[PDB]
Amino acid sequence: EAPAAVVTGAAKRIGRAIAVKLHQTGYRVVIHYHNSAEAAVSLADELNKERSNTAVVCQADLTNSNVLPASCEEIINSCFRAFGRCDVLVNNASAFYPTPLVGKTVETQVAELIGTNAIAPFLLTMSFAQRQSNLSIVNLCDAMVDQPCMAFSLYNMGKHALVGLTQSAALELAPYGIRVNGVAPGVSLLPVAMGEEEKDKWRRKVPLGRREASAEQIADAVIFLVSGSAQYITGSIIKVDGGLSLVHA
Amino acid sequence: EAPAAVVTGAAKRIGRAIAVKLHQTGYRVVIHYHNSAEAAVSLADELNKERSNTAVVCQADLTNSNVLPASCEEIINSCFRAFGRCDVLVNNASAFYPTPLVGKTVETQVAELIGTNAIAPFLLTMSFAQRQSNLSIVNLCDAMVDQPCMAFSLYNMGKHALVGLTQSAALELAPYGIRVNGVAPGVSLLPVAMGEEEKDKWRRKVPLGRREASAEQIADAVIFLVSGSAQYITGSIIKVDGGLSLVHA
Amino acid sequence: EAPAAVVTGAAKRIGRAIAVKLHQTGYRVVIHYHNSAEAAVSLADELNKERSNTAVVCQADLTNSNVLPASCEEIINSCFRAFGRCDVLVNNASAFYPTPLVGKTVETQVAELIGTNAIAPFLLTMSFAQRQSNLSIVNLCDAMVDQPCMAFSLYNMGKHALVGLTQSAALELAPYGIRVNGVAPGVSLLPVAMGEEEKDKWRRKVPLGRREASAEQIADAVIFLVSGSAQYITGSIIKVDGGLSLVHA
Amino acid sequence: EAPAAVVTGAAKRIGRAIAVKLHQTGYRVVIHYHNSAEAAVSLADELNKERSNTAVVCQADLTNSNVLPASCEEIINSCFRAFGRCDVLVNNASAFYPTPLVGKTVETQVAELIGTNAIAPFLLTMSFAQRQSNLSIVNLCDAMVDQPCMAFSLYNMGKHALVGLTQSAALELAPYGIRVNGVAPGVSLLPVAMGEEEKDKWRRKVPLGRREASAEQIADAVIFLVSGSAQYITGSIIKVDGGLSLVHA
Ligand SMILES: NC(=O)c1ccc[n+]([C@@H]2O[C@H](COP(=O)([O-])OP(=O)(O)OC[C@H]3O[C@@H](n4cnc5c(N)ncnc54)[C@H](OP(=O)(O)O)[C@@H]3O)[C@@H](O)[C@H]2O)c1
Ligand SMILES: NC(=O)c1ccc[n+]([C@@H]2O[C@H](COP(=O)([O-])OP(=O)(O)OC[C@H]3O[C@@H](n4cnc5c(N)ncnc54)[C@H](OP(=O)(O)O)[C@@H]3O)[C@@H](O)[C@H]2O)c1
Ligand SMILES: NC(=O)c1ccc[n+]([C@@H]2O[C@H](COP(=O)([O-])OP(=O)(O)OC[C@H]3O[C@@H](n4cnc5c(N)ncnc54)[C@H](OP(=O)(O)O)[C@@H]3O)[C@@H](O)[C@H]2O)c1
Ligand SMILES: NC(=O)c1ccc[n+]([C@@H]2O[C@H](COP(=O)([O-])OP(=O)(O)OC[C@H]3O[C@@H](n4cnc5c(N)ncnc54)[C@H](OP(=O)(O)O)[C@@H]3O)[C@@H](O)[C@H]2O)c1
Ligand SMILES: Nc1nnc(CCCl)s1
Ligand SMILES: Nc1nnc(CCCl)s1
Ligand SMILES: Nc1nnc(CCCl)s1
Ligand SMILES: Nc1nnc(CCCl)s1
Repeated sequence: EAPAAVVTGAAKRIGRAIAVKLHQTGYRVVIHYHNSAEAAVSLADELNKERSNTAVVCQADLTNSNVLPASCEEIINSCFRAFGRCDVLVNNASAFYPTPLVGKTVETQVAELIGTNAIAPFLLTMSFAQRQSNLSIVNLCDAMVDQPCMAFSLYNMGKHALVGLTQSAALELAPYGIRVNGVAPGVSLLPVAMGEEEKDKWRRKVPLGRREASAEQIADAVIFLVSGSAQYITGSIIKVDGGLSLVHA
Repeated sequence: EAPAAVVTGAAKRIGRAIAVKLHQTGYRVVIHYHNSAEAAVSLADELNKERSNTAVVCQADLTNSNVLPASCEEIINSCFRAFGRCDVLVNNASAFYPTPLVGKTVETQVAELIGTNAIAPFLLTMSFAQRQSNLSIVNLCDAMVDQPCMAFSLYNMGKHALVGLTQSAALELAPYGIRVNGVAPGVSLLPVAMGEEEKDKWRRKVPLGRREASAEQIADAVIFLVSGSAQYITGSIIKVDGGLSLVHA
Repeated sequence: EAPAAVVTGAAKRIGRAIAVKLHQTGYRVVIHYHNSAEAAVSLADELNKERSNTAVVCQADLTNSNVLPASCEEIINSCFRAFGRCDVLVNNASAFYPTPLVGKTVETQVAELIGTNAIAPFLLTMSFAQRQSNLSIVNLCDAMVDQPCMAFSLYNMGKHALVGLTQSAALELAPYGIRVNGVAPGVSLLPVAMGEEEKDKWRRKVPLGRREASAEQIADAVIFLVSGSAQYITGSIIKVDGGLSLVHA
Repeated sequence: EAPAAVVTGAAKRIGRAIAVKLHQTGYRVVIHYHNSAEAAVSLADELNKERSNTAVVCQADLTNSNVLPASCEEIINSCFRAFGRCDVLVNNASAFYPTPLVGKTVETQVAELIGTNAIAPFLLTMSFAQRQSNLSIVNLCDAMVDQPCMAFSLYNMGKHALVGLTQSAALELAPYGIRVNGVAPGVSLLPVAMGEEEKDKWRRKVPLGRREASAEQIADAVIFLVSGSAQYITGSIIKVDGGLSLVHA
């Protein structure tokens, strides 16, 4: 039987590339999304056209709240409902915007940034583990966590907490044979809100080819970590950043 | 005129020792507490007997919620009300208990552990900075973040997020002359919940002296970081762990 | 034309598995060895029997000395003389023994431990780069560098320097399209000098399976890093330790 | 009886400031130097004028060689000869120049850069310990070791090795009461070679005050680490970099 994977924030960009590559490797996929309903349905159609009954969509807000554990349980439930199993969880969904220390209320900013980047991954990990071959979780981290964007405290706190989760969950789930790893992009697909001048600035900074990573290049690292070639790898975060994090100010 | 400090969770143990040492150095202190009212008021009394009106108490739950931002603002406000200035913030208050992946609901565990260890520090940092010499913030971290206690994922996530805040805030608040640093104990005052047998096991692990750090030894590192001897130090986290984090399994 | 790889200390154990796996991927290989002449020649025979003219041996002492630069030039030259190209360098050879701070002279201990683990990798990297498609270097690091073996100062210094070389060379060689990465085992094939009781002690410490990594599992990570699936990865060190480094004392 | 300290490369700049601050705290000092003979004697004169028989000089080349252990043993021996004791060792002496991967020979470059920055500190640490109250060693590291200067591979390897030594020595010497710590400047006193425009470029990168650390600010952190206020601190490296290491490319 074909293994099954949940990918959060999978309708567009990097999550989409991850879902595609997992599907091409022979996984059945749950394409989680929040607002991008059209993109999610389009992707599921494309994958199902390739192999019948191998993709479903699942809408959920991953903002922190008292109902978040239920939403995360439901996401894992949807994989079992559709495919009778859940072998891989990819924590990809992420809010990313400035929250200066000196629009949305601060409580909404905390809920969105810490919810999406850390708490939801934690609750999904809980639900994945409790519902339990080659089982693993892959968390999308950030190569630049120690050299963060100016005025992105909450996002950075989220991504640091995700490192903590990766390590804590790797340790605790090891006896269950569940591996937990991370992939840490530097610059890949640049944020849509970023200006073209700033995009070019970031590109110029990357030692390896003066260009951002393709979404597929990020996906390749995810593929490795879920594969039989990573059977002894747990609690590892693989930087995929073309040397960006090595460059001084 | 004497500088003023806010110390969270200052009624007992490490927070108490920090408040005492800051006060002995010449600081006016806000003693924040949650449940330990008797201890907080008693500490304030002891310090005020030493120097008139140099200590006030401020109660607040630092659990994450929609009122946390108001609560943190009021803690900083209490410093300005009492002393007309706030020069130092020490983020010391912390929930610490296991949250296995496989009586409190999980959403409450999230709120308490991420709130006290990360979100409250962020909001206090916001309020501290907004309301503005030698200004600085000291965050009580954990030397063992990368070798975490089994089944303490939320605690570890919170402490990882605090490292991120320490670094993000150091970067962002440097132009304002506010330094942001951390002190990371290994084993200091062992939890009251811990049995004496387990306490002794941990003591035996410490390379430097086969004993835990006194609260006063942790306080010494805080005192250094707030002092004029650390005026170029920001974004640094000083382990005070007697070599504990250096010891392999 | 098939790509060519140099593997240092390739006659036995992990180096041997790496050479075998690279050969199975379609590389021609230079088997470097120091003392294990019979094993090196036996390996070359085996690989050449598999595919004619795809394996050669090169003997060299990688101890630090005024002749080492020439020895490292010789090893790289060997690949060019046999195969007309050199696409991959794997720095695997390593001296590993205690050097207590409080029989080999200390200067010999420095020469051997810093030589094999750091200086030779540096000199080999230099010769590799100067002589220059998917070019990369993989350095065999240590997942336990920050929780080192008691009384192994020089070994640990060597492996720390190797991390530095990995990052420094990744930065400097990126514009040449040469990637530089690391693979960091925790416990793999236990040292032959280790007693059986201690071997089982280490095995029991590994969260993921309570066993050491096979040399093949280490080799799998090397294969990934040299592959087209890692084209954007440079300056990254992949732990392959089954969560060992995550375990507190 | 006043305690005694050895400071390597103490004739000028940061080493001078450390020797001066130690002397002002009440230490008798050995001022080691290599080429700066006049500056070393002039410093010892100033300190002896302040307090009689409290400063001596000691010439030694710290380049790696087969005689380096003897030189390092002699440096420690000179502290015992002059003062009858040796309480503190500060490893400050350092070669710093580019060694591009693509008229000093490479073997000289290895010997100077790895010798001064790593091997000499190891041998001095060995001799210090063997010859043995508040005993400690302070190693001068580099806050930018993970974001290294382009084409400075050997310097960077040396400073990484010094981190390894700091940790390994802290672990091993903790049972003897000898603490081993590090101070990691970002930009302090800029190389005398540098022009004013290039100096200002580096100054402008520092978040905290747009300026380099004074030698005194670095020395302050060394003073803290040797003091009674750091009695539980071992294996810690304190960045003194004004946030420099936190700034992305
Ligand atoms: N792109 C880079 O250069 C880069 C660099 C470093 C790290 N990363 C990490 O790599 C991962 C993927 O990067 P990316 O740029 O592709 O991510 P992205 O486009 O910024 O976000 C991916 C998805 O996150 C989902 N999301 C946002 N808020 C949500 C919420 N409240 N609830 C549920 N889902 C929510 C959105 O889904 P919908 O569109 O359906 O609403 C969004 O499409 C992220 O974890 C990111 O932090 C990326
Ligand atoms: N002790 C160690 O060995 C060790 C090791 C590593 C790190 N640390 C860190 O060092 C700091 C001090 O350690 P410690 O052992 O002294 O801390 P602690 O006793 O565990 O907690 C300090 C105070 O935190 C306050 N607190 C807890 N939950 C709260 C909440 N929901 N809202 C508001 N306040 C709350 C409590 O105040 P009330 O009593 O008034 O309710 C408590 O007295 C902490 O940040 C800890 O994580 C300590
Ligand atoms: N095995 C583990 O559990 C483990 C753990 C962490 C890191 N690592 C790293 O992974 C790599 C492979 O480990 P391993 O256990 O297979 O290594 P190993 O058996 O200790 O050594 C590999 C080869 O190094 C060569 N070598 C030693 N001294 C040399 C010298 N002076 N000049 C030239 N070559 C010399 C020897 O070649 P000859 O036999 O031909 O003399 C030896 O066979 C090493 O870099 C090691 O540090 C291994
Ligand atoms: N300055 C900064 O911005 C900065 C930044 C990062 C790290 N650091 C570290 O902080 C420490 C002090 O910095 P600094 O700039 O003051 O150092 P420095 O001036 O570059 O060098 C200090 C002393 O090292 C000695 N030295 C050099 N080669 C030697 C050799 N072969 N044998 C013996 N001694 C030798 C020299 O002694 P003589 O003059 O007597 O020949 C020199 O005075 C160093 O360890 C440095 O790596 C400094
Ligand atoms: N989530 C993201 N982190 N960093 C990004 C690119 C801006 Cl430089 S997207
Ligand atoms: N908050 C705390 N972290 N670690 C502690 C000592 C238990 Cl080993 S208390
Ligand atoms: N080279 C080696 N480093 N660590 C090893 C495992 C012994 Cl516990 S071998
Ligand atoms: N030894 C030194 N390392 N870094 C320095 C400042 C040059 Cl920007 S001196």
